[PDB]
Amino acid sequence: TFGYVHGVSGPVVTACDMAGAAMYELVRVGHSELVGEIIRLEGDMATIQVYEETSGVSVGDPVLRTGKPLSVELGPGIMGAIFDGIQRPLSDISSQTQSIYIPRGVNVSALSRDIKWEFIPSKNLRVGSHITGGDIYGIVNENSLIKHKIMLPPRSRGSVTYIAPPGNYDASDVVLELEFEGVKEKLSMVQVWPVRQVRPVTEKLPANHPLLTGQRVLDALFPCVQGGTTAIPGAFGCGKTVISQSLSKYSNSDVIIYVGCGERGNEMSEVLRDFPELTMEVDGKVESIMKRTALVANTSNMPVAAREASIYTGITLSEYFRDMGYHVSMMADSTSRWAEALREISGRLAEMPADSGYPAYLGARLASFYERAGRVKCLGNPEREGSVSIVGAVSPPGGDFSDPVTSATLGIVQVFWGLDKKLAQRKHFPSVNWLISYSKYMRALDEYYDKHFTEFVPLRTKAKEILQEEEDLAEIVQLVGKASLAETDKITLEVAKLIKDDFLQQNGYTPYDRFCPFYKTVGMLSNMISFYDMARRAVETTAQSDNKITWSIIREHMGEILYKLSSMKFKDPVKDGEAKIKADYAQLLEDMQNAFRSLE
Amino acid sequence: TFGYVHGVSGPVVTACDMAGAAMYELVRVGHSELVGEIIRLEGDMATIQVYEETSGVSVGDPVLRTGKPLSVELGPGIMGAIFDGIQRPLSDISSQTQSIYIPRGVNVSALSRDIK
Amino acid sequence: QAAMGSQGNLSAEVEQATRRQVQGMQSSQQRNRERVLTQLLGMVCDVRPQVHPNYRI
Amino acid sequence: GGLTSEQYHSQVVGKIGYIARCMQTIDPENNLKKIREDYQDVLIWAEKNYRFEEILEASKSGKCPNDLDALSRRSLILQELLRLVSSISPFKMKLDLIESQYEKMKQHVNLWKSDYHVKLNQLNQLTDYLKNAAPTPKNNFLRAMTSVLQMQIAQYGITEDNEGINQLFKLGLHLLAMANE
Amino acid sequence: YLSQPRLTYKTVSGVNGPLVILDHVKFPRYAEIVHLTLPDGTKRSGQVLEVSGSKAVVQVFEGTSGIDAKKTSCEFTGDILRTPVSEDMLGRVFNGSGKPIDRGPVVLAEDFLDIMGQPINPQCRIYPEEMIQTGISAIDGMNSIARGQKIPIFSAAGLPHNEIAAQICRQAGLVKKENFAIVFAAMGVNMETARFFKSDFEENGSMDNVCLFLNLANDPTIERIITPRLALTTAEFLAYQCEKHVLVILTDMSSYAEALREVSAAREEVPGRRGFPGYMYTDLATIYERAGRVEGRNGSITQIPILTMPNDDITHPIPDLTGYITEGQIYVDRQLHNRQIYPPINVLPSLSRLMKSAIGEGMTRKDHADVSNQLYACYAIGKDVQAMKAVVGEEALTSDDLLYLEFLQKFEKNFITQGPYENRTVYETLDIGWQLLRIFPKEMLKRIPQSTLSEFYPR
Amino acid sequence: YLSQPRLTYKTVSGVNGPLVILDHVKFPRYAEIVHLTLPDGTKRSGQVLEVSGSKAVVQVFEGTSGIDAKKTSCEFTGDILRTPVSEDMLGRVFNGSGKPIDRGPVVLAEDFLDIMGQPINPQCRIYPEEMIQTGISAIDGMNSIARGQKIPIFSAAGLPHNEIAAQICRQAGLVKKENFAIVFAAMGVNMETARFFKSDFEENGSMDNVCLFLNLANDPTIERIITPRLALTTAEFLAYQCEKHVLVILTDMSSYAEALREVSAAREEVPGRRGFPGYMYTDLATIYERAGRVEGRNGSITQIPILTMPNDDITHPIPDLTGYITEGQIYVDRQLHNRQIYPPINVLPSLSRLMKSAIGEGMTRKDHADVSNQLYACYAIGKDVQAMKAVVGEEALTSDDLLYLEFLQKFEKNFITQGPYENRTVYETLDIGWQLLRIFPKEMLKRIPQSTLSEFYPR
Amino acid sequence: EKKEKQIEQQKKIQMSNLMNQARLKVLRARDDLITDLLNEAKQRLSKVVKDTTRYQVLLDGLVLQGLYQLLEPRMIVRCRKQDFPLVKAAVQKAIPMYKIATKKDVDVQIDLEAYLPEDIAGGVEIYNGDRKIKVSNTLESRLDLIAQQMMPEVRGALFGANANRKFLD
Repeated sequence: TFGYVHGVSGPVVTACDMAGAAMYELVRVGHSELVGEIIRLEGDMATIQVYEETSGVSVGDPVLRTGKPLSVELGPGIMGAIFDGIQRPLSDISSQTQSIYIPRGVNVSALSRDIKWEFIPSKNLRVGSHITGGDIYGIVNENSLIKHKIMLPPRSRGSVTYIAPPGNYDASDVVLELEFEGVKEKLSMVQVWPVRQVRPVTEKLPANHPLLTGQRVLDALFPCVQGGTTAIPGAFGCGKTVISQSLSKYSNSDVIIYVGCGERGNEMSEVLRDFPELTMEVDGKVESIMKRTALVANTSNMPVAAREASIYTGITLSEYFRDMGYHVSMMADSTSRWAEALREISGRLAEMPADSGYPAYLGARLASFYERAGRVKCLGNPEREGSVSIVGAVSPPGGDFSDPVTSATLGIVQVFWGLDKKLAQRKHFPSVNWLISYSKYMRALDEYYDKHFTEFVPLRTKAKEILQEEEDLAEIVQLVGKASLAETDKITLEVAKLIKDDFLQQNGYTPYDRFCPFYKTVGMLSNMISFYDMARRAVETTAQSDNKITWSIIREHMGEILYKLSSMKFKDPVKDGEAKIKADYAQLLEDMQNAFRSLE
Repeated sequence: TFGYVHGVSGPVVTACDMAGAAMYELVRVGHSELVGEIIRLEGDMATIQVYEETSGVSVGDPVLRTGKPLSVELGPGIMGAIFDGIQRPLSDISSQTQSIYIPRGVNVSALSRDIK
Repeated sequence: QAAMGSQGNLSAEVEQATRRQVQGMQSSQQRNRERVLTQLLGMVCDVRPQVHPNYRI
Repeated sequence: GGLTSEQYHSQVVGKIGYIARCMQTIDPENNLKKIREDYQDVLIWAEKNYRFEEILEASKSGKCPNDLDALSRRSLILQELLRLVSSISPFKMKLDLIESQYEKMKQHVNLWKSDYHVKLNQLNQLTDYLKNAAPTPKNNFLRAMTSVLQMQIAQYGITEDNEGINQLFKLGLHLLAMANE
Repeated sequence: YLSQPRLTYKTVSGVNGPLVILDHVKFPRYAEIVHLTLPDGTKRSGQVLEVSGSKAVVQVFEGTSGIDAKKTSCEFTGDILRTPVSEDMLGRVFNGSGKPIDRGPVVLAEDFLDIMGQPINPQCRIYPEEMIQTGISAIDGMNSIARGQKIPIFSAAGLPHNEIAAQICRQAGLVKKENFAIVFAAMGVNMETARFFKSDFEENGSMDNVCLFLNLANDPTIERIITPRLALTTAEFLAYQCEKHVLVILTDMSSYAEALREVSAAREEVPGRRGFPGYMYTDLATIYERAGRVEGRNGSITQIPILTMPNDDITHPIPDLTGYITEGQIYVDRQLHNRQIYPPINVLPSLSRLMKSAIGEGMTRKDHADVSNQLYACYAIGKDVQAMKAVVGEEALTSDDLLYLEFLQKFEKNFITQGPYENRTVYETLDIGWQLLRIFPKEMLKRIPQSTLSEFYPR
Repeated sequence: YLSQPRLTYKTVSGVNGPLVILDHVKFPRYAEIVHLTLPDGTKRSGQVLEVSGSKAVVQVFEGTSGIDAKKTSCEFTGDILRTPVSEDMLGRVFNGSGKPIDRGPVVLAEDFLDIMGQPINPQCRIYPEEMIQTGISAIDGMNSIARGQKIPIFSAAGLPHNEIAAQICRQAGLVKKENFAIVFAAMGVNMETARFFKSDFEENGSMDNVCLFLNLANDPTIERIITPRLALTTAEFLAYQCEKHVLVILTDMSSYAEALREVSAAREEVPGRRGFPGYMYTDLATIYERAGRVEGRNGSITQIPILTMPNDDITHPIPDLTGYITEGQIYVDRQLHNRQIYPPINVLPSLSRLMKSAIGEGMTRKDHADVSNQLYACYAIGKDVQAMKAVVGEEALTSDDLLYLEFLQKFEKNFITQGPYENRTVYETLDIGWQLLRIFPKEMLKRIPQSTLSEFYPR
Repeated sequence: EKKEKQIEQQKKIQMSNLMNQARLKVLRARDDLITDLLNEAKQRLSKVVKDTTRYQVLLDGLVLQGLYQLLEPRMIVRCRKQDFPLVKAAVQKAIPMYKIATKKDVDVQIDLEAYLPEDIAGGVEIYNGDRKIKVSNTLESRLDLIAQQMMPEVRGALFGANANRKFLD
């Protein structure tokens, strides 16, 4: 039952008399009972990463053994809650202790057992029916947005013997009863799942539907998909947290988990201040997105070993809401912090390091974490389809992507939104570096683009060609000057500047560009690309004439049109309706065509 | 006369009871007598660099001791010969085993004794 | 509409092929079942205890 | 199969049970002869009572249908048909129409991509909102339009190209999305 | 309270670097404090970094020189390092280890607060939305500080970072158009800097309201590890228990990170980049994250760490990790100090994450964000023009590039450059920003929306 | 055969990452196999990495999570890892460890083969000289593959090495002046890639002649140490005993090398470059060197590993050692991929060492060697001229330089660029190369003998 | 035309799927026949256990083989309660032979307090003194250890040799 602490060296602790304690079993270290997890097991001594500050633990302290791995209580009462790394609710801790701190070893439950939830059993289930893991035996009206489908746990099966009538039940109440091989199992609304084991799915379908962000450079040039893995490597101040928070605020994902892994503490309070006031319209009724956001916060100064627990708990909650049939999205605010936690634990263990001190298994950890992301055909009988998108920000030390963490993460992920400190400095936000960033879903998505936003595929192709041409011209211009440029090359440069300043960069903290619908994005790109096409036509059809049209003549003639193309961004999707915005973009296209015809 | 295999780790065997063994002396490790060369000594335990795949060697296997260093036979028959790294005649191994494989611990005299 | 007969035909064809094979294998098994079992059981019942060769003294 | 073998076979028997439940719910009378004939090899294990362990052993030995791809596709067809017949609850369909819809679904390449599935999703948005909504003018109007739509689907089916149903879908969805005030 | 007689062990086993490896300790406690009487009566302190059975590795703060094996005696205090804290600490001078060096009495504690503090429950941490009017234009107009921010001054050896920090201290105040209690903690600083800051807070009448922790270059290296924690523990007592508004300054976090590197190298822990420990992010987070407001408590803690970028390289681990941890960085530029601009702040790499809500309508003015963004953009383009003119020369520049060069010149002259005793209100700074943006036609101010241009541009 | 009962030990002395150290083991055998019944009944397996007296270090394949001392029962098989091989392993999907995941039955062993293989006598290993027409012009025309060769595809994170490999698999066949059996060892590949390959082999209807060993990214990370050896054992069976022509595709030798590094770091061996084991050269050699042909047998093994070069660094130990071992490399280039050129194969850093004997008169065509040499030389000079243009502008370029840049553009556009489903025969590749060499006057085509210029150039 | 080509490729993929089902089904039938053969062997061993005399001669060897595989000074033989007299006789006859062959002293006890399940076909499981090392010599264990090795022979005998396997080397 009890081990005894034999040594302390940081987050790592060694315990006597731990005869048969399994690897990654969960233990309580100290009289305050700090939680911890066994990671090496030598002789009869276990080595434990303690998920709470061990300062004050002494040799001889008890190490109570709980025969269960690090697991989370999955059930109603998650949505809108903020959890610490090991799923203790920070709001419950604040209410209970009436203090502004997280006492070491506080044992408050992960889900409240006092709140009465409305339960409406699945109408078809009856005593005697056969039921299997993932089957939905009821629904909880948790809040307006999330109809919380109660499911049998994976690895639970048998014949029903009692299905609770519809009514109000607390999370500790027995809601279902089944029996298999004659052994009888009572199931409440809450299940417990080990965070290190993948929640099973019947199948993992291809990812084929875009995860619309509010950001133009993301939605258009480098799409991500529901069920897709993404990374956002960028030096400090490149705006990766802002990209993650905008993707959390405005996206087409039914549920969002923000896993606050080892980043600034004030940002979780930023989320808790913003999200309640941000609302989305459902059934013509405005609802706060906090009802569909959940937060896991392990800020930088809270115990290091708990960053790994934070990551795993976030992905497990996301997998739960994926099993419900939701299109969950998980934002790992920094996986480099989790990698540093692994490095520190490895150092305390005296393991041989991989590059830059990281453990040899860092790549495997990152791979097994990112691999839980695909769109899936969920378990159980009611055929359901969900997703767990992953957006893992990376904080490469020194702002270089040769960092081992970013190198591995780019070997694993399928979308890479590399950010540039030199754009962040100029305030070219979002700081996505459009030359190195990429998205390997641009083919899987064309099936959707070519029937919802038909023109967008050629628009994007030409936009990327324009930007690459301007990149090629940059070196020549820097070393030779603008004097040598051809007339079409001037137009390439200037329309590329137009796209950079007025299509790619998007100030996320303003009413007009906090959210940029895809219709607005494709319309904007259509206007700019159409200007590019007409400008090149005008220059090419008169370059052989004596009355040559030149970029200077276009610039002087079309100051109003260029400024209108630059002011397209300011359109406000909610103050100005979709109809007004599309009408205005079409009107600008008409103006551009009129002026070109009147110029040539 | 002989020692015993006390441990194994890739090509690096370790043999106990190698009291009087000499550095770089040749040893036959295992029941298939994989050639090996003593590269280190510690007390009466000698560490052996094994010249053949050790997968399958087990603790307690005899380690026979030959009092000569890694040596090459020199005489008639070298010209036109194709040798392994340690003077094993590949063509003669093939002609003897009638197979396309080198048997582990195959021991065929480097220079044929049957040619007049 | 005419080509759906392609599956309609080849499903039955491949089922027939599988049936022929699953009869051939069964026939061979019935021809050799007993004489394999006698060898297997004799080899089980033949124990022949031995010590590990590396044993000393 | 990406599942453990035990989990796979428990899923197989779960699917068999779910097919039985969906059939018993959509056709409590046993009138859908063609559908029941098609689903005989899975329905037998419920129309004849068995224990969960018996059906699991039979799945492991291969006596039951034990291919989750086939079972999932068949269960999805039956699930969508049940969803249709249930969302049309007050306006029960004709048996001939039900069987025609079932055949149309069966022949579809991938139901989750299906226009049929999208139409059912829209009808379910309407029905699920009205299951809770209070009697404000918007909700009374949605109740009326949704009842008309359910009646029209009860006569024409969602696998068809009925422009009346299409326009009513569009207009009712717009009424739903439009702000309450 | 501990009522038991503490044990004094003369059982030193080994001594190695800053570590005394005691043996036969009875129920050792990790992070416990030990008081070491050396052979000659000199007393030192140490923190138990590791316990293993009956062993205890005591990292001695003052260093292990002179430590005997059979003669050193180590009494175990039985408790983690606790600092006595009372409001009387305001107007005192303590050394790196919290011992008074002003010939006043040792602190008569109001409480004994753990030096390590505790993390504020992120659910009950309140977001900083109140702007400090530092008076510096380069900060207020473009890197506005919020009361509760961790916004270090990134600088280099020989630069004016001391002068900038002192100016921020003397003229910091809310934009309401209450005094800050200051907790200052210098690590490895020279006597010149210690005298500078002390004489500054005395030249002002502030010293009655200032607490100084001093760990000069000649003072022990390992004690710089606890000096920040003493200062921040006092700041937390004042802010979260006495409800003061506290401004905490931590001088030479570089001389802190080097002490951390020394300890980690002696422990032979896994190194990060350029030798620093692998957990430097976590440790600097434990320091910095002790800032910001709290729910239900009127106090706050505003940190302004000062760190010397080595070789002026912002990618060096100290500035890099401090940038990741903190809510910004005010960048002090040698290329401006050489031109004798004060404050030599380089807004372009400067940043302030909490500006986005510290500015706007209501607090300060509604053109603040637009002016800041457009000044950043115009400054960046001016730097680009300066870069290209060195290649192509003046004769090949267009009139727009000449506009950008004029903007850059007048911007460094009027906006950045400022008197060391000059307190520009946010409104004066924004009016200067507009006087500079008026150099350009409306169409080239592409950041500012027309609703703001047509209202503020013409004047 | 082994009659003696197996020994089961509840004697686990330690668990450390992927390892499980046992003690009191009776006469342990190196490389022995162990079956571990965990406390809950879950059965894993491991391979003894070393033995010391009574000790035995069992590297567990399925990971050590959940294992415990005092209750995990390790059953020693008494024999090294022998895999069951059968010809009907074709048309199956196995996981990394050779267990079915297609819901078919376990392999009914036609034989048992040690997965470490058996070294083929070099005297009787026939030299491959039959060109495989991969259909990709960038390979056939300049880096041709002989049937029996090892030729990795060096690539990097984000490139279409999977697409290139699949195209080779579905287009490869001998030049027509015989069909292949694919053995595909996926290691560390994400579900997207595994499904892509499986779906491609189903789409092209080839599945009856394909055998997949899928160790996905989420599968245990030590299992990929044996996955490639299992694949090569099956390929050797099919080739050197069933007389088939086997093409082996190893998907990520970088993932396999990281499995090696994980085992090495757990064992705490002396580490080599970049943390990899010192013996990585030999351990990659035992994987790559199982290609080729042998006397008497008509079957052969073609081998096409795929390498994700970290940071695109070819000097990284994985690609460096794999280049030392294998007979060439096909180098997929991020720059060409970015410029949207498929296949991105960069012909400068890629070579096939057996091309010289695979090509020529009576095999492909008389002009093949000359055309390949001249295309390579012209491309390299064009790259140098392009680098000049980027530095000193196009006005300094002579007519020769402009011809070289025209050739470079049209070479990447017409010869390298290729449809993924387009299989250019060797002759069409050669003519598409002649059309490009025609850009130059004969006097500049130095590497082509006059006797072939006069024959092929004028057409 | 692209629609028609895609339909032809759908025929390709669907026929590939059908052929894969056929192949895996015939393979599964073959494996089921193998399992039936092994179950028949299990039943036959359960019958051999009934003949006490031959069961005694078999137990003598099983027990002595366990003793040789362990080579401990103290060992504990676990058997079915039904077999206890026979196992006692086997141990009593094994001890002299063990001493003579191994020259080691030995103390062999029978685990009267903990028997094997009665479902077991037969045999004995011998533990070292502290029960941390086991050698299993139940008839099921022998049957499996032998059959998994003999599968190539069983395959060749039941289902004939492979024509394509031109070499055995």
